[PDB]
Amino acid sequence: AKFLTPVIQDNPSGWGPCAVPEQFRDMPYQPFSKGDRLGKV
Amino acid sequence: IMQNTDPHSQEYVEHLKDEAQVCAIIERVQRYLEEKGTTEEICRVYLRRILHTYYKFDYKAHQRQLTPPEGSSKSEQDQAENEGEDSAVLMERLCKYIYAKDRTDRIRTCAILCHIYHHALHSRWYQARDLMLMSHLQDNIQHADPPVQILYNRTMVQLGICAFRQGLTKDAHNALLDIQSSGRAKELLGQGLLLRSLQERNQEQEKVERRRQVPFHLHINLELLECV
Amino acid sequence: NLMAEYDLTTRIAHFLDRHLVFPLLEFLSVKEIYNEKELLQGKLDLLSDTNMVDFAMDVYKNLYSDDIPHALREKRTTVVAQLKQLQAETEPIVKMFEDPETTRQMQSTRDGRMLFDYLADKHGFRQEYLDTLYRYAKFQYECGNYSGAAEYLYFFRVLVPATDRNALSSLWGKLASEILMQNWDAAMEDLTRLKETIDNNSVSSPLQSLQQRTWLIHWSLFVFFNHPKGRDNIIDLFLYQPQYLNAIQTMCPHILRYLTTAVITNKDVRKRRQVLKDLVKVIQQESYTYKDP
Repeated sequence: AKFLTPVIQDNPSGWGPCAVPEQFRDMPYQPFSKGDRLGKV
Repeated sequence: IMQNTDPHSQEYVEHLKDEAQVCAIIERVQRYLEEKGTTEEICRVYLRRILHTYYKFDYKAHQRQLTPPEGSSKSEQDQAENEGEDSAVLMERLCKYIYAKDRTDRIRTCAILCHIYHHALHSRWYQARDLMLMSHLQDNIQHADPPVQILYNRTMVQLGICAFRQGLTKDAHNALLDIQSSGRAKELLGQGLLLRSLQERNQEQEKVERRRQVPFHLHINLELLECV
Repeated sequence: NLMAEYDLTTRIAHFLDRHLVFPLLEFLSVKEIYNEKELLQGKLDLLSDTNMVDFAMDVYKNLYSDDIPHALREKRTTVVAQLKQLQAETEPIVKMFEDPETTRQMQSTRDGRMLFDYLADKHGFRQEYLDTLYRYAKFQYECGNYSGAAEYLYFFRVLVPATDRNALSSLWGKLASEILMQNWDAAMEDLTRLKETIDNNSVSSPLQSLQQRTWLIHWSLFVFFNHPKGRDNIIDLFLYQPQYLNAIQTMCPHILRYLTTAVITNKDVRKRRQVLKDLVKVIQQESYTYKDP
């Protein structure tokens, strides 16, 4: 089994993420709940 | 043209042949504007390319899933014509570019609704649900233009039909309840006027509602909707 | 091969600091799940961006040969030169903190503004000295001197206003240093302060707040599995706080493994039965994104 090293983001200016994850870069942030009722006409 | 030809005449099938030429012209204009265009012209062509693709079920992607590649050898030339970029990957690329580059909340709102419709059409319920919930369009759509409301209502019917295809009868019922219980489903989907309301409307409003109707090849059968 | 299929090390490492990944890689080496040569190569690649040049040379010898590359010797010379320069710049600042009157004032005064004004009046302390202290703490951390890094980040955190650009990064760096020292009681206090700072930040975007909570969830695993109260804190943080539950469901569904284990291993049978009903709903909601045994 090849151990692939996880990609760690290094932040030289502080503690925490230095960039928005690529999955959310091109998406406007809006909070939603998976429990909200769909089907508004 | 496709609002003024009769839906049941052979002439409708003849004018629908030209749709392939329209789709090809839009592709030629897409490639040309990816090299030379501004980001605000690119986001508009991407919306037009999305608009002729989001309702088409990809029978080629489905045929590629129905034949696993067990063992017959023919021609590297038949592979280069099979590298036709999946309607799903093209839809995801064009939509992500709009979400990241669009300065107008309109083009973004049409793109997310077409994206949800295309996931729902392809049985991809979880992706279509999570995009619909993330958008919070349920609260905001009441102030959007009526053609965007017709697109949202058609996307909500398509989500209900997608939930039904996945055996989620409860979530399918919930998504279709308000549309069918209204008694106005034909109008809310832009598929025509109900003859019983012809007696109560101004002829000028009727002439504007007729122009807001979707072409017949974009209709979702009301008998299928009511049966589901 | 089946053991490697459920390994979360690569997924967790994306939300960790480089120095927090080394204990995970050492655990994988002892478990012999992966090829040791590929694991040593991955360890070398992670060490190449750190100031731990002596450790990088030992890993290089174990992987290839006793012939240390010229680039590693040159990097050692550069790191030792930077260490001497930063020590000379920080020496006058450290002498101000060694004053026994200043040390008493730091322990008695909770107001960082009053403490800064006192140091400014008595020693001529300036904002530039906080930025020098912060750079020195980062350099000590990159060299693997976690005890020195934690001490300098403590002085920085007591003096810095909560609105400073480095205030949040200093809380992360102190938490990382206390985890690497295995000081679980201090790490639990720093985790609580970091959490309160993230949750009380009204100016950060919802996306930045999501990212900060996602990282906090991963870093909290080190503290919660080693601290005796950690198992209860996992349940109260990850299942009953809507912001953290949303971060788990959106960014890090693999954390449901740790949440599920913390619920099942809980010592209070009453709490366990009550919490299990809410856990089952969350697992069922994420069953399309994440599955493990």
